[PDB]
Amino acid sequence: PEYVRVQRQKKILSIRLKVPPTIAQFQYTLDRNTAAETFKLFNKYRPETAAEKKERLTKEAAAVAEGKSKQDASPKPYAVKYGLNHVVALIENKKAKLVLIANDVDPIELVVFLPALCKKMGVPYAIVKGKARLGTLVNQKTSAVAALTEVRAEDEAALAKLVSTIDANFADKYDEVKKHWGGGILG
Amino acid sequence: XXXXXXXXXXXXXXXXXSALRKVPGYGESIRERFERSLDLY
Amino acid sequence: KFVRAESIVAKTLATSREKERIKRVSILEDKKAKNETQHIASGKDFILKITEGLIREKTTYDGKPALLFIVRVRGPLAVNIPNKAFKILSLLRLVETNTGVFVKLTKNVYPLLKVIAPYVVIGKPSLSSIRSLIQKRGRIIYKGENEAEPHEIVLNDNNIVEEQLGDHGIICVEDIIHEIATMGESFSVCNFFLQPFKLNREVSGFGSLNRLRKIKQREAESRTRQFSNAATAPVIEVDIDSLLAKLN
Amino acid sequence: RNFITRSQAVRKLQVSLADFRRLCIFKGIYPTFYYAKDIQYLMHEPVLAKFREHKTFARKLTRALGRGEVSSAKRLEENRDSYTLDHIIKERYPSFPDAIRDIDDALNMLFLFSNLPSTNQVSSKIINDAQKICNQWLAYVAKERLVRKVFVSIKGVYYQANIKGEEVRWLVPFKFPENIPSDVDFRIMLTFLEFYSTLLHFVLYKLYTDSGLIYPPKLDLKKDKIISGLSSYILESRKYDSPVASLFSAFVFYVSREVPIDILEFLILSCGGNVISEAAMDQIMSKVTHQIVDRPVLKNKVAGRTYIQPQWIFDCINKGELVPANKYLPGEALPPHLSPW
Repeated sequence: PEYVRVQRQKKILSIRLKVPPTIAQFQYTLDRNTAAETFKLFNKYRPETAAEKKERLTKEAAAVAEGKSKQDASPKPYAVKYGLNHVVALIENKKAKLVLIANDVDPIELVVFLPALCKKMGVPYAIVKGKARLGTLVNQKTSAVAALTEVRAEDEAALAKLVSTIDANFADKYDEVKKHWGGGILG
Repeated sequence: XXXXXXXXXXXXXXXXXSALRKVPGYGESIRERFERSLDLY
Repeated sequence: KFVRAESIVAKTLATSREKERIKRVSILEDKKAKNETQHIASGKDFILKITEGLIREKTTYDGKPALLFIVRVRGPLAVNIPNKAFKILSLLRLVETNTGVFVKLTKNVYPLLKVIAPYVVIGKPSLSSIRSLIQKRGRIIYKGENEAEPHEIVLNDNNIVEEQLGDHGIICVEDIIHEIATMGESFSVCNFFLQPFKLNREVSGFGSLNRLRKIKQREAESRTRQFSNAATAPVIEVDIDSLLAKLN
Repeated sequence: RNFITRSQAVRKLQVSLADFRRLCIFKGIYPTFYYAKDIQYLMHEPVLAKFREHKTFARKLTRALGRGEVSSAKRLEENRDSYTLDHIIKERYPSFPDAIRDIDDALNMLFLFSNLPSTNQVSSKIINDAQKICNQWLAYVAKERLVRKVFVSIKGVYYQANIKGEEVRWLVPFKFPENIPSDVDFRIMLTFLEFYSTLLHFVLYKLYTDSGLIYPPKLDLKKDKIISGLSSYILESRKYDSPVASLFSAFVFYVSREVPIDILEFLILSCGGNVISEAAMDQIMSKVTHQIVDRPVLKNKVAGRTYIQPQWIFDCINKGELVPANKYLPGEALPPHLSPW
């Protein structure tokens, strides 16, 4: 076929040529156990689905329909944040405690400023592998970004050690090789 | 028992009925059901 | 294989918890049996009964020989099973899980129930349930015509039964059901005779639909089974008439 | 054009082949050489559509599991349609005596599955529904008390019932743990099972409403805890044909713990007499006249109580009439019974 031929010829012409160092920061990404614990963290903070939302809405609406106005109390919803402009919006306050960044986006240029932007804003970013795995934890097909701001007190101590873990595993390991021109070796 | 299973089963169908006390527990019956189902299909 | 770094820690912590509760059970039951109740929690024992948040009623223990049917549960999450409980499950033949057995309950029997509590499930059985178990399951290890003889045979021949049970005069496996329910003359003859039990797993599992069943059953088992680790743990009893509707 | 290859038909229908095997057995579509017009009839069927919908449903279940979203999978499983079997049962058997004619094979499988122990491939719920429907079927017979024929065999217990036309030849194998055969495939017998289950289900509906009583039969739970039988069910409200119905009228039995309780219980219920077994008693004897027992040495040896080996009941109902019990007295030998066939 043609499309199989092109998708195999793709990633050959990339690595054969010199990639700029603002790329290939991607795939210098998080290792196995740390990404695993990051997913264990963010599955604790799944956002509400449309079905669960509408279900709670029907519950409270049937409550008010009886009326049976039970109380007026709810702390806040805490969830991951996943809209890209919303993720950037949570930076430049700053509010992002952790950011996950997908390596694979076909318009890469949507994403390329985010490591430098969280670098200058001091936000603990981490480059995650695969936007589908982001979409799974956020009930989308893909997400390509994952910001997290608000955390319960049960999880806040896990958050800080995860931040220190990432800054040890990502910011220390890959920082100098981030500056280097990747690829260029023929296929 | 020397015959084929289609010939073995009907030939081993009748056996020495002793008394109330023992009934050997029906190995053949499930195979008979499956064979009848194969006859329908 | 490279196993992992985490499982080796979790097993150690879980074995620590289990050895601690087992030592608590052993010390408390030694002080009860030696009758040196000076500074302990309680003197007399208790029994939980979960029926249908669901209603959980407690009784004091009655020092009366009660027919129980035990059902081996898969133990807790990452636990190496300790050799004290391994000894008891070895005696009661409860390894190779999904495996119950009928047992006699006395006050000498009762202390081990507090020990092996995180690995089995208990309750009051009914005659129809005992009947169904024996008429549908059960194999006897048997010395046969000409065998190498690790040889097991399903329950068909009542004359094989009255052969090896003619000294007690026990015929006709219906009467074995009747005397397991009765325990008037001899239960333990039937108990050593019926020596293996096997129960199927309730959910086939691997496949799209049955994983839902597995998750819902793990949630149900989390609701039902309770792990006190107090050494004054009330003995949890469940409807085996409900349970064998699932497993048989 | 008369013969169609199974691959051709299964790709024209766009169904999986195992489900095509379901549908052929399910509608009674018979031959890898199949009638074109029968496949044309099969070409539009909502159960086929719901099968394909179940395939897509399981695919959505797989993506629900692979995304890990448990609650949406719960919503999918709860909000799920079930294909029923019932319409092609009615348009397959419009005339109810044709269902009475073809209930005969339908009983036999369901009785065998009611005997069968719980496995992985056959669910207990399957066996629970089987034993429930089979106990219902037996409990209906003991209402009118109308069979006539009895057969004792190494292969089964063949009873044919004289009900609303033909005598119906159902068999129950004895309640023994059976070694499972690895040779068989359940995937066919489960389809036969479900088809016969739904068919016999609606036939039990017409037989319970036609007999004028409630189609769900209530049971006392503690009566079921005594014995899981037809006698567990109580049968509500909203003569007997001579002689076999109300044979042994006003007659009190004492079946032992030694005897097989089940088929003798059902025969006494076909007689209308009472059942007293000591096996039921130890769960926890004024009018008892007769012991059904098969033992060499009888202990209490009451001269008032009649001691009988059970073939008397097997021979009296095959004759419809009373016979002397000197042969049936233990330990006298018995006539080699050859049933009326």
